[PDB]
Amino acid sequence: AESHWCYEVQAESSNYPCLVPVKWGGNCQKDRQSPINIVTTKAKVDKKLGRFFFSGYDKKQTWTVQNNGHSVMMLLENKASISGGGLPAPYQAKQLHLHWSDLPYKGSEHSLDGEHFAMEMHIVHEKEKGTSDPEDEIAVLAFLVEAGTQVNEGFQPLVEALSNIPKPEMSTTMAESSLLDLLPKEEKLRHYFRYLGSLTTPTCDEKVVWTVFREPIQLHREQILAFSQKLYYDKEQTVSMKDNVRPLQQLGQRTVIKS
Ligand SMILES: CC1(C)O[C@@H]2[C@@H](CO[C@@]3(COS(N)(=O)=O)OC(C)(C)O[C@@H]23)O1
Ligand SMILES: [Zn+2]
Repeated sequence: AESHWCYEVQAESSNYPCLVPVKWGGNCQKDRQSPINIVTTKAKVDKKLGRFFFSGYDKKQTWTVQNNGHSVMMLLENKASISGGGLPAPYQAKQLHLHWSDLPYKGSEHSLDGEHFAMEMHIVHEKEKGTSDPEDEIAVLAFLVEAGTQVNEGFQPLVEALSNIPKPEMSTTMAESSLLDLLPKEEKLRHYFRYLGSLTTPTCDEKVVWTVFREPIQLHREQILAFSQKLYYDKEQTVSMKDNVRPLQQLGQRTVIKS
């Protein structure tokens, strides 16, 4: 590759050359990529997709959050884990990060019936393997964020932290908060979509079991705008961080299922 990967917005907003998504190397040009559009009525119900069990999601922690130049990322350090959800094993939580724009009708990586949401939050987990790498080594939990006028109090520790990490490779410590503070009510997480795909940044490894929850997180417009207002892609602060979103990939021969 002849330069570092970037999102489209970065190449459009700066004169410094970088590799846009359609030009990404690694496995990014293979045929089981993510994100995708999900046609909700065409996803077949699979009875074996039961409720998720969250561990360590309720416990208050002071999380480390950092700007890695592509997004903001909470380091979960195996301090939380998941099971159920039609998953073959329990999975350990590694990180939480987001993708967003500054318009209410875009910012999500996945789309539901052709609608993008204002943001998409990803909680990345790793498989507890046995003896006997796989297509489902990583489980990413995806939550869509809808913009409105409801102040989401649970997001406030994260939103306030953002001022402190404007430039890449900066780290800060969030005020006391839980993962559940960031999510819809647990009982509303029974309905989700499931498919097999890839990581959405290079090298786009095809090792992800995806879950996209039907229920949106409600965040105030100004809490969403805090992300593009407070963060930058570069140490020079010439390009505000937003549209950190990979364009949609074809489902191809794959199947999307739902609980
Ligand atoms: C903050 C951001 C965007 O997310 C981090 C890191 C590199 O890319 C990721 C993307 O994970 S994803 N979007 O497929 O859930 O892939 C890994 C390596 C799992 O870490 C993710 O930058
Ligand atoms: Zn992501």
